[PDB]
Amino acid sequence: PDVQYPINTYGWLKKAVALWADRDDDEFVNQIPNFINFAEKEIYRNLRIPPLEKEVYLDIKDGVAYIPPDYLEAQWMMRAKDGTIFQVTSPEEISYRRQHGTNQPVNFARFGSRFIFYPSIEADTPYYPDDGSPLIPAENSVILSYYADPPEFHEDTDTSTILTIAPELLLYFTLRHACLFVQDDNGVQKWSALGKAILDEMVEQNKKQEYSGSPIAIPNNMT
Amino acid sequence: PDVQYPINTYGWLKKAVALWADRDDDEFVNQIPNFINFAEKEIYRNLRIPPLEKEVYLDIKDGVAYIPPDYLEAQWMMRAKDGTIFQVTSPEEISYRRQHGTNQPVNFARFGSRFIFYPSIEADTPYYPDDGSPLIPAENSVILSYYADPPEFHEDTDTSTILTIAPELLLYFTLRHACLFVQDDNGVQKWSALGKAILDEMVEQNKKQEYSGSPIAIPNNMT
Amino acid sequence: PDVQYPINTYGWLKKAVALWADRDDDEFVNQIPNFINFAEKEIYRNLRIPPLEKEVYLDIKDGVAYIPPDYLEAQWMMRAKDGTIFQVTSPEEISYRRQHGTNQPVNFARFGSRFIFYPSIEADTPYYPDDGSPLIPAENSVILSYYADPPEFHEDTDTSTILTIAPELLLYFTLRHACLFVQDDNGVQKWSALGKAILDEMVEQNKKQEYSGSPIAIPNNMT
Amino acid sequence: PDVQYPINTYGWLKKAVALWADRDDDEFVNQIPNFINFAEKEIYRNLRIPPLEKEVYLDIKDGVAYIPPDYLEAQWMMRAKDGTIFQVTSPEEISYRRQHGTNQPVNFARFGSRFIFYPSIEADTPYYPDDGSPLIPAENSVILSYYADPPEFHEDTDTSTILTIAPELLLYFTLRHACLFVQDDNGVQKWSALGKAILDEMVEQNKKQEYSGSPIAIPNNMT
Amino acid sequence: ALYPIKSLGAVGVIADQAPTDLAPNAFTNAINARFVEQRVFKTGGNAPLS
Amino acid sequence: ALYPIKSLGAVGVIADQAPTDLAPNAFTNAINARFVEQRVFKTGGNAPLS
Amino acid sequence: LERTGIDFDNVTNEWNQKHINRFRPQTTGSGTYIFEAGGSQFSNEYGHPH
Amino acid sequence: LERTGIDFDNVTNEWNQKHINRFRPQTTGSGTYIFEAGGSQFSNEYGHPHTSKTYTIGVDRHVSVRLNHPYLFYNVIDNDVNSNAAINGLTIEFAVGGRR
Repeated sequence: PDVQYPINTYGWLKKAVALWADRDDDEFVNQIPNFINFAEKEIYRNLRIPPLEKEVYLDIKDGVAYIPPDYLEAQWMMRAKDGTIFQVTSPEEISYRRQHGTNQPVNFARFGSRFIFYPSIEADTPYYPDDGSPLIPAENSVILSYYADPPEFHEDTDTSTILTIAPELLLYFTLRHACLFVQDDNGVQKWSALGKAILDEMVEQNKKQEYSGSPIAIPNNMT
Repeated sequence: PDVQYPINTYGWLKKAVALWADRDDDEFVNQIPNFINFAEKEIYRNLRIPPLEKEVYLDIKDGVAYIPPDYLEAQWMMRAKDGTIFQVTSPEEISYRRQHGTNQPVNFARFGSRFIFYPSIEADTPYYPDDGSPLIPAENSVILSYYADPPEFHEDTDTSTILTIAPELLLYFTLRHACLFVQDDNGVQKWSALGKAILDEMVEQNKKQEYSGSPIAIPNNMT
Repeated sequence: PDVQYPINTYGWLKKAVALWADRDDDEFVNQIPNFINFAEKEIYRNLRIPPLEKEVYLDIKDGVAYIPPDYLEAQWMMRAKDGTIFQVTSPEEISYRRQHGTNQPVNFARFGSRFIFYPSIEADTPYYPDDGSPLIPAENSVILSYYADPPEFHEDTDTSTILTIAPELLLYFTLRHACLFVQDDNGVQKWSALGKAILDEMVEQNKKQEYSGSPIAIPNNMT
Repeated sequence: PDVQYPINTYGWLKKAVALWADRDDDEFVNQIPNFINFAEKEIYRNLRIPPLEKEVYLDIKDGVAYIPPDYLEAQWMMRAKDGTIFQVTSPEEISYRRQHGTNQPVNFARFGSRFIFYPSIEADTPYYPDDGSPLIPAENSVILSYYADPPEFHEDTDTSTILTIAPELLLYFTLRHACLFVQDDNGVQKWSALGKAILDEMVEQNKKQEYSGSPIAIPNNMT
Repeated sequence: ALYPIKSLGAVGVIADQAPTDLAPNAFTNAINARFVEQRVFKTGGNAPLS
Repeated sequence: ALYPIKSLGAVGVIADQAPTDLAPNAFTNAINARFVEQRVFKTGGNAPLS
Repeated sequence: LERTGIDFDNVTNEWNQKHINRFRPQTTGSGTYIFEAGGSQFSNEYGHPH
Repeated sequence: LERTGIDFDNVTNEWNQKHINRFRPQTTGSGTYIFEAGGSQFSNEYGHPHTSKTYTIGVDRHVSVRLNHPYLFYNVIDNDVNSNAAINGLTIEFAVGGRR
């Protein structure tokens, strides 16, 4: 098979694997989508990078919220106005505040598939379409930022930011399981060691990023 | 055999396994299901995450409130009223509480198949659930959040979240017992290492998802 | 031979061993019940899990009790009313209390095949049959919880909770001794290492269970 | 040869052993009994548990109270009257007690085949036991709890609890001496390791059974 | 560990020998089987003719 | 350690040689024994005939 | 085609158990072969197919 | 059948003791063989038998003999009537002791 230089789509990657794993047979090519699915699920299980983040407006009814199905890990969430970053606590702590509480900070916890809030916040989704040129935010709304699982390819010309940034990342990781189908044991380590090397290369690009501007201390004192 | 790009489920997985161990003979396949029943169990025995969690109401009735069959492990437990969290203790303490009747910090414990609560609580459910009553969630009674034993597969088109999300795991882990039925141990080591390295990713995903939002180590409540 | 997918009975397990230990001859199959007996006795010798626990009413005549024949290890025991968890002491300590003693706690010890109690308790068994629809508990009775040895199979269609939960547990452990009859020394370690791996998998499912609800400290002070 | 699923006893065990060492020739079998007499001894020399324990009354008569033949080791010792526990000491102390007559903490010691007690106790038994008298348990005298030398097998249909409970043990441990009669040492190592790993399970069972019920480290008695 | 049975056509059916002492390519049983040079294939069948 | 005595039918009874220097398949003693090709079995017995 | 009692004596000793996993032929042409397998615990019997 | 003074000189030296455990024949057909075993401490004498066994094809695959003379001999006897059995070869399972 032949592949292009700017590998950007699932279709070309599927043939690129059959090129680097040079063998091309029905027993191998037909399972390649499974190998890619195995590789992506392993990578996305612990990888956290800004491009896969997402903004979302919640629908707090009475101090409660339902977790989005695509939610994986939670980061900063705040009000649409005036800021007020929220902080996480334990169920055994928020319950204490409810019974004894009959300007204040905001705490939240997780009850299985639900969020909770002590001050009994009420937030609403945007008012949505009609003519639908804008999407007007509503007052007393909140904004949440979280890491969401990217959708599985399930299509040839479909693409993902991983292919655009590190196409070799999935390429080596899918060769891991490809070398697991046929026990190229020596191949398993070489793809994996390179795979983690590319995978670990992601993180120090990120921690050197969030604290890049001017590394200082903590200018937050209560007064 | 052959398969589809995504392996939704059993009906295909039980074939893909035969595939990844190219030599798929009948003495071997017919135990595929068994290998799988082994692997899922080896997993669930210690895996803990949301997607298998449960909300449920209880019937304390004299504090003999009984444990559901499906139970494995509890994460938290509370009321739907004013959000009061219970906490857990030993008999050796709750008994004292009894011999010293005066109860706000509700405790409970595990007497065989029974749950005890110090105060003679009376949450309630209907008799057997012919139901015909949502009853405001059974009189907005206590509610439990516990991890439950998932169902063993019993059907080809049967499914589970795992395959939607992380099937390669099951594949490798059952190949493990498959490569034990017939003596190819190097493959065993490889399958097993990969299963574990796939797995720990998940728990780390969950850990990085839990306690997000930078909570303080513990809001010290005076009261 | 052939076995089903849901291995749940001793009869199918006896043929499953002859399948995984693929050899089938009179010198091996006839001793398989002995191997299973060896495996179960090794496992039950130190395994302690809730499903094999048992409730029992005692027959305290005068501060004494006879140990049930099926008793292996003792856990919490209490009164049918008001709680009052009992605690264990040494014979050299309970004897001291008797001579100097001429609301109080309760202590007990073991004299060979007999239990003893300092306060000279008197308890009785339930009043038992007649019409026999209920089994009415009697006043001044006590309830004991202990680990009991599960009965040996000694029958084909007989079943046990171990087969339902971890059929592979006994399967690997009986292959240990099976690989001891014929010196498959390499097989001995692989079954054993897997066997202990499954066996040790039991315990952290349990210690993570008894303290799962809300890990705290000790709220038991004398006042 | 052949056997039954459970190996109740000698009559079958002495064959099963020949079996597990497939090559069962006569020069070898006729020493089976000897191997067994070796193994049970190698066990009992240091094994200690209830099932072999004993209740027994004594006859102090001038404190020369003599040691029974069957004796191995004592666990505790007391009266049937008011439950007074003795404790043990050396001659070098009891002699002092004598030279300082004034006795509640009863002590005793081991003079060759004799038991001494500081106070000139007079528990009693009948003369030789033609008996014809339960005599309220020989006048409710002291009673001893001691581990006793079990009987060496002398008959095919002879039995012991061990086989009801844990025969594989004997099997392996005698195979040990059986694989020493004839030089197959690797098998020796395997048999022996397995015997020991079977065994320690038992003592741990007993340990986890002893001191159950969470006793305090020691009820500190003032008096 | 491998047991490569190569050159199946070297020799055919043998008797008067222990089945455990036969050479790897001393493979022994054949009905309607043809052995030539280094290869094994089915012998020509029987069909009527008129 | 093994002493595989294979091809028992190679050669039969021998004398004029030390019993310690005989080859493993130079096995030597036979009464009513028949040796052919690579195998050892009992010789045909004697029966009357009329 | 059939060969009874392959002891693999050229690689290992006779009496040891040998975990069999795969047979890897080098075939020629087009066809559909049927392969059977079996064995016996003793060297004399013709084993039972598995 | 009989062979006197097997010294096992092709694997070990003559004078050392050799723990004998098993004889592993490869028999053919059906029959009932009788196997004997013995040895002598010196290379010249015909040794004294130590044990005897009956070998049944289809039930027993090999026999057990316990010996450690450096010069082992074994006897194979077939007195059974309806036996047409045959032996292709043997396999002596044995160990190494010592010498003085």
